[PDB]
Amino acid sequence: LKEKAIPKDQRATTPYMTKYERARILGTRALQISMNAPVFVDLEGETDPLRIAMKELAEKKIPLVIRRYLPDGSFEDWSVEELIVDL
Amino acid sequence: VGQQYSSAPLRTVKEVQFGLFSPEEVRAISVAKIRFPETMDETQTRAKIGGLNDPRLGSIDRNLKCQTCQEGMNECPGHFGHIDLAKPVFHVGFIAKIKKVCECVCMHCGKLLLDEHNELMRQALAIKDSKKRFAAIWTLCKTKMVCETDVPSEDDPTQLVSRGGCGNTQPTIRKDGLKLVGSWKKDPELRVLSTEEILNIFKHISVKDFTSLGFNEVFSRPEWMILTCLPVPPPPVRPSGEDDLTFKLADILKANISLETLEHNGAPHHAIEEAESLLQFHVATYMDNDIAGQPQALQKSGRPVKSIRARLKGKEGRIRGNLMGKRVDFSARTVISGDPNLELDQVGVPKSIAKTLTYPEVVTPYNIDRLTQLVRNGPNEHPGAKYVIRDSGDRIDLRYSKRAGDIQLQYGWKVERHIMDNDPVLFNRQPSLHKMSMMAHRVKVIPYSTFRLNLSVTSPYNADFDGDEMNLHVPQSEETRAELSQLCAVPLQIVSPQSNKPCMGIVQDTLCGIRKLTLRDTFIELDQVLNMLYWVPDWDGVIPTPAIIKPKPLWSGKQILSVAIPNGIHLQRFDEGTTLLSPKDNGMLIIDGQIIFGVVEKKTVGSSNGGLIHVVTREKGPQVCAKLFGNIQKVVNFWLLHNGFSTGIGDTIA
Amino acid sequence: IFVYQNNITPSAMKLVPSIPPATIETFNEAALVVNITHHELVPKHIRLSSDEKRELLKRYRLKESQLPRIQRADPVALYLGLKRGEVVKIIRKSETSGRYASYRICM
Amino acid sequence: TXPGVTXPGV
Amino acid sequence: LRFGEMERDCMIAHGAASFLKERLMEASDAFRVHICGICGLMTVIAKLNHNQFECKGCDNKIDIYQIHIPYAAKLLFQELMAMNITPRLYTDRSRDF
Amino acid sequence: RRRLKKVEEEENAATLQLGQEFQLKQINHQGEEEELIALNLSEARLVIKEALVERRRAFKRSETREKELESIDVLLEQTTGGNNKDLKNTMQYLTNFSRFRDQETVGAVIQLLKSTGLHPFEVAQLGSLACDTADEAKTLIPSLNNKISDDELERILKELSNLETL
Amino acid sequence: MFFIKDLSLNITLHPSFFGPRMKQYLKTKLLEEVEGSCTGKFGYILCVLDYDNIDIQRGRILPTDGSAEFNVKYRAVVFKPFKGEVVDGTVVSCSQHGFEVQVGPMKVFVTKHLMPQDLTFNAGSNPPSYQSSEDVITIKSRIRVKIEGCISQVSSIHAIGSIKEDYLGAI
Amino acid sequence: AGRAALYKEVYNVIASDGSYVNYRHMALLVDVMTTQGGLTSVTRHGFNRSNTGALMRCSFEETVEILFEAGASAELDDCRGVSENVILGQMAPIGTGAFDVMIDEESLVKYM
Amino acid sequence: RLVKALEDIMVHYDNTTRNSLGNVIQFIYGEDGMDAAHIEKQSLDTIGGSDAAFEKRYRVDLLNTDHTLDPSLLESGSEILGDLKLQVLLDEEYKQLVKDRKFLREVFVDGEANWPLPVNIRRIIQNAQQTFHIDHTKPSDLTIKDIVLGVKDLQENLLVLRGKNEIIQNAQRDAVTLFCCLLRSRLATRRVLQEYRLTKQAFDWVLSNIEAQFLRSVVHPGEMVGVLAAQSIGEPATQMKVTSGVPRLKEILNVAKNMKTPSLTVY
DNA sequence: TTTGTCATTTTGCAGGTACTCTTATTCAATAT
RNA sequence: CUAAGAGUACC
DNA sequence: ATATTGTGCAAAATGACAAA
Ligand SMILES: [Mg+2]
Ligand SMILES: [Zn+2]
Ligand SMILES: [Zn+2]
Ligand SMILES: [Zn+2]
Repeated sequence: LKEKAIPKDQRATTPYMTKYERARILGTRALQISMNAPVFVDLEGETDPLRIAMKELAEKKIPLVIRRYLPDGSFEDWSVEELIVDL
Repeated sequence: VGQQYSSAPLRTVKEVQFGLFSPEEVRAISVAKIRFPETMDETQTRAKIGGLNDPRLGSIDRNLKCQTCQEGMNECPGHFGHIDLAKPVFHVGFIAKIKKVCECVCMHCGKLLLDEHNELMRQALAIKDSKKRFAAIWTLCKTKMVCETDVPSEDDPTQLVSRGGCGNTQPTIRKDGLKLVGSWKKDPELRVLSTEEILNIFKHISVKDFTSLGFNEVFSRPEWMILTCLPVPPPPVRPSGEDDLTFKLADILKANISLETLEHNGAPHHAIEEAESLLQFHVATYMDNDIAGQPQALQKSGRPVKSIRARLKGKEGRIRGNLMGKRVDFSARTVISGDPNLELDQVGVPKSIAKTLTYPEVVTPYNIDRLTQLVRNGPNEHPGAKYVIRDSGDRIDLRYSKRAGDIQLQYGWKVERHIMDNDPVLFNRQPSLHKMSMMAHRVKVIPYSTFRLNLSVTSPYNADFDGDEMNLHVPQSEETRAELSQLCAVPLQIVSPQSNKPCMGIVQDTLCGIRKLTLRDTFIELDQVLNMLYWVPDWDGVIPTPAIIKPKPLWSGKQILSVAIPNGIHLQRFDEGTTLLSPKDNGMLIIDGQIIFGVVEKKTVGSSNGGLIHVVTREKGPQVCAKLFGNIQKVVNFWLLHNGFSTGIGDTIA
Repeated sequence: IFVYQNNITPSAMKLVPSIPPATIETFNEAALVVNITHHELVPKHIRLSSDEKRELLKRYRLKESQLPRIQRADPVALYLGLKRGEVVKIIRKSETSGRYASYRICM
Repeated sequence: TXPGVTXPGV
Repeated sequence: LRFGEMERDCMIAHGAASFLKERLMEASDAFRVHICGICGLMTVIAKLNHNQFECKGCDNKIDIYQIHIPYAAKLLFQELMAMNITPRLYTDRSRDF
Repeated sequence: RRRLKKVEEEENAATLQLGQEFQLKQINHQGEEEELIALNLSEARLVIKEALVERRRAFKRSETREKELESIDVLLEQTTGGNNKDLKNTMQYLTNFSRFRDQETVGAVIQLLKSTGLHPFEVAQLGSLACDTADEAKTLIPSLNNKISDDELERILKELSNLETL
Repeated sequence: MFFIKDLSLNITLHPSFFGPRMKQYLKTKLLEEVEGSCTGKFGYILCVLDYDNIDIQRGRILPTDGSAEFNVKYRAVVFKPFKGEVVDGTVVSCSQHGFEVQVGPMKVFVTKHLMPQDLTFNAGSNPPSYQSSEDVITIKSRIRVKIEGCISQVSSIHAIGSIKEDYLGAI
Repeated sequence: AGRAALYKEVYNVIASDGSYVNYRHMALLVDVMTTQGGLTSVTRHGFNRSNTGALMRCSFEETVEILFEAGASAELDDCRGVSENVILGQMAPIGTGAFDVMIDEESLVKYM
Repeated sequence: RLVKALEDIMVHYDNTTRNSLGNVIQFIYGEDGMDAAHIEKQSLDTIGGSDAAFEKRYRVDLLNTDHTLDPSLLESGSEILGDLKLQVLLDEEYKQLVKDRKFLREVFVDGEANWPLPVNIRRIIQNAQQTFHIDHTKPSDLTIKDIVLGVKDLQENLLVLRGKNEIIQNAQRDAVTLFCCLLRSRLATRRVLQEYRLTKQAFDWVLSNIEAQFLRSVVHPGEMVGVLAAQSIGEPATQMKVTSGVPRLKEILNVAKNMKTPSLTVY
């Protein structure tokens, strides 16, 4: 599993978050918020888990990492903080 | 209640390994030996011990538990039995394969005919994949009809190197019905290759020899292609009026008992051979009733027996009818009707359909109040809740529970409530050729029996309102809801990857009305202008200066339409013969959201590349493009309502 | 390379594989009247070296079978003298991007 | 063909 | 309503894998079945209340896993088993990608 | 392999077939291979004591037989909780049959057996079995039969008994 | 015998538990679950080494569930009895069939068929013991036993020991 | 050149009636058809004769024969295909499933 | 049939297009790595026109007068004339444009100028012109060195493949060559200073938005392009001397040795 | 002798959803 | 129930 | 008196002839 993990200094994948990655992060975070996860962003009164997760992603307070699997089984760990939500 | 808690670790299937049952594995896994063809005992009220419906294989009644696992019918996967075959029979699907394998292997010594000494055999054995190896080995060893106990020396064809050959004559093997006939070359002599001798010769194939034939040493050995023990599937596979498979297994048991009695009592070889062929036929038709050439096994009612192969194959089989495509819950289907007043991403859902389709909302401190209110409302009005799922899995039906009083919601429970406004729902029209034919809409609960959708979105669905039915699916988890809203949303599907151009556009009344409104003749007075401006929801609130101030304040249609067009949009299309002046008012020039010139028609607001829809969705985003759709439709439909359009017989008269 | 007029007797075809590493390639004149690599449907085929093939497999993380296949009877493969396991780079004038590079492994 | 209009063949 | 093959294909094109899984499992047929890590067959007697898992033949009791598969998948596997074909389901990789 | 059902030789310490997962070399959590070090009663006791005191210090920041029994009971109740009846029993067993006292004794023992360079199972068994006669130990451990000389095992047991304290 | 070995445990955490103390929760749940447990693959697991930084790794969220699956890799001390292994212990009880000896955390039952005939059960002496012509085996007495048979029982590993062989008994 | 001619034929079929499809779709089709060194039919005697997994091969055509052949050859299905995970009812390695989401303890502590 | 054949094709995180077996179908999706929805038809201005029109549109000479520029077009219009370093920059820019012209004529034999490319440069130019209120009379603030270096840096900043080895870098250059030809055709010194009359901030904003839009047009790994392609081919067929329509599509998918109308074209 | 090489024979079925209705269960001689 | 059949709706 | 059994085609394959 050491060989599987590509070191962080030579990740060759896009630093931008994909639409599928954004969708899965939002769904995962909304499900966690619905099941009483701690909220890391201050609430402006909103109650919808999906928009809570959207606000969390806007200011990068989602504590998740994407394990992107290369076809050979190697993976790269991209933290949600360092990913760029352009779309 | 679903399935109760199991301490076993929960994994996902990473690999699926195929193979054949060894007879000893069949005997080791089977929890009962089936000997009596009868399904019910003489009392006609219980399942007979040792019959085809043994309680050890699974309970045929909901009342009683399975005798093996002591679990209900909901939990019991069904445990296999075994029928001990008096004489081996061919597996019908493998007969051809068997015919190949026995044609690659000496029928006496059980060794592969052409070893590595033959020239083309290094090439054949060097093939990587199993199927191609077997094909090459077979197409080379089928033409060799002698075991060749002595082969030419590899170094030189002068001395002879002896391998482990016996030198017997390999017959020519053909298939008649469900058996194999071998004609030995005349030293022809024809006799039926008995299954017992074929099994014996398959058991003598060396590990190296049958691993070079594509067979695995652990998962699929060639001698497992001959059936010596039949695994009896549990009653779940053949639920009860007995199933076709139950009657076929009864026939197999009857033939097995007949052959056993004939062998025990002693009989002419003709009766023994006939009983053996009958047992083989029953096994084969149990596994495959569509054997070419042979007559079908007819059921009690004179119809062909439903074999296992029939249950698997076809459109309505297991794979294509219950696994690739299956009937799903939380789905609705009804007639669609048009609604110009609904947003592009909005769909009108009948109030009864909303009252039936339910979404589970996790009870959270953030939404405890509204969930409590919905539980108070109940399932008889919208909005409301239909079920309350407890953390233990127990389910409280809002019907029949109002007697007990108010239910105190606890965090972590689920309130399965009627779908409300702004809920993402998948919306489909079948056949649904492309991905745009299945898109995520927002619910708008309406009081009539038809689905209501925007007119533009009917174009990607290929939907009319001449009785067309459409399907609605409700996601039941936050993850599916979120990925539906962020991936399958109608605004995100505006630009089609199919032709890198928008798939939705202005259609039908709105297109004609926008052409009529943007003509230079169209001048709108103050009152109609105010009404049209108010109909644009995102209108900034400032009344544009009229195009004509004296002697009467008049606004042109382009000026009012440009209010819907978002600020900062530049479009410049030159039609045939158009100039910077537009004598014909063709082409299009929009500068900063204001229509400088051009009649707005299909080439501008339709589903075209470089049109207003494409430019707006590429410049301001999909949400702004959908809002543009709504605003343009609203303003143009109001103007066309108060201007009028028709067609008559006089329109066809020159 | 043996260039023949009409055909090679099958009795002579069997002895075509000589002692390795020598390889005998037989070509018909009729098939070589018109060069196939000058057709515009035919892109540019460049044989890769073993070092280049190793680098290509390392960088793309590929196994031998995962590369696109080219038969060892294809007219271009015979033209360039491909042997099994050798990878050819294909330079193609694509219309989405100006230049596209493919890699095909001989079978 | 097809089916319809197996294969050919099979 | 029939969530047909080409509806599944449209969902695959949308990239909504979780929605497709929810349609095929939670909405239509979800079945928890016990297998063992020695033989992938589902011949695992699981007395859940007694917390006793036993695969006869393999003679193992501490190498049992549970998998969520559609009941149609279980029926297909059991019909394949009745047809002398073993669909061994394993929860780990024996070959690298 | 993934053989359906398993056929293997029965485990036996005498024949040095300790098991497929008790081999000489094991892959550590760092991914490399290290020799499977086997701990005798004294060295294992010291290792357990070190782990327990480290856990006690982490929780805080976040010798005679009877006094040792009292100390281990108090420490077990402190750093650990319930379901330690087995742990209490084995700690009491180690306290009773403790062949060496402190870090110095067990360190000298482990370095001397490192100079001996025999099987980790065998050396830890020798450190656990306070045998007296060398041929007696050979009979006790069939894994030592026809492997080590009589006099060398006798003398190393002599230095082990010299390092034997209390 | 006592060894130290590399083990891994899969722990499932509810979404509600991902507070700033997730590492402490995982460490707490690894304890009380594997500390002092008994499995057939590794025998008795008694304690865990290197508690300061237990390798917890990242932790994968189960799809459509939300819970996290952590593959915690740790070093654990194990006591796996082996066939034909000589080990010391202390006697704890006696009976007609034999006597039980406390070896580590487990009880080993040496049967009266495995004792010499002169060594006979004696109930007149209190507590009942086993007395021979040369030595007596009493409660809380040291004795070495050679385990020759271990029957794999997950709830509590049971082993068959003997003192029949030469130099097997009281030291 | 066969792939180029195939793309031209498919493009002519699509664009004969004035319709337009982006180059990448037809290019993907023709590349799939010519990835094996020869013209692979979209029929059962071409794309379903590829060792791409028994379960996803059986969902198209000749289901039971494919199962029988896979059992005889003891094929290993690595469950990388979409149809395998559809049949087994698990998240396919597609779209949202083409990666794994994991929780970072250090980032979670770092936020507070 | 088409959907089943292509159901396992996916774009992976190394931008390669692979099936379930891991076999590479395309080393980059669509041979350009761009999402189809982010593609618009744009005109390649270098391939079209005549040599004289091409020179007048692109060639700028700081020494002679046949193709000189108006000094009033930019601020330091009187100091650039006679310069040698800036002349070297112009020389390499025009040489690159001529190379691009030859390349584009090679790629498209018919000289078709309107092709689908990801980022609409024209719309960005128009938006910058409207946002910064180009008065089209004041001399431009841009320096020619700024134009050339900014175009080169923007080309270096258009990343489709993020690898750090020769193979991945070469693949990136091959993947972006056509878009770079379009970019050099649009953002040329003469065109920027004369036809569009950018300013310094307007030019920098144009560069930034081109980079952002190109990075946004890149295909997202995890995209199920096989099913998308199968549906995008099958659905137009539902709207459908030489066989065409459904029979020809089936003769193409069903690779048949004998077809209804075998025709051969000789030039 | 083979060793491929050229004339008979051997297979395997029809898109997607959805609605309603109607009919039907081997017929009859024979032993218990 | 089940199987079969027929007739429809929109593609 | 009731249950029991009497319409649109190319792959493969395969024997009955020639090349060595
Ligand atoms: Mg219609
Ligand atoms: Zn059961
Ligand atoms: Zn033989
Ligand atoms: Zn098993």
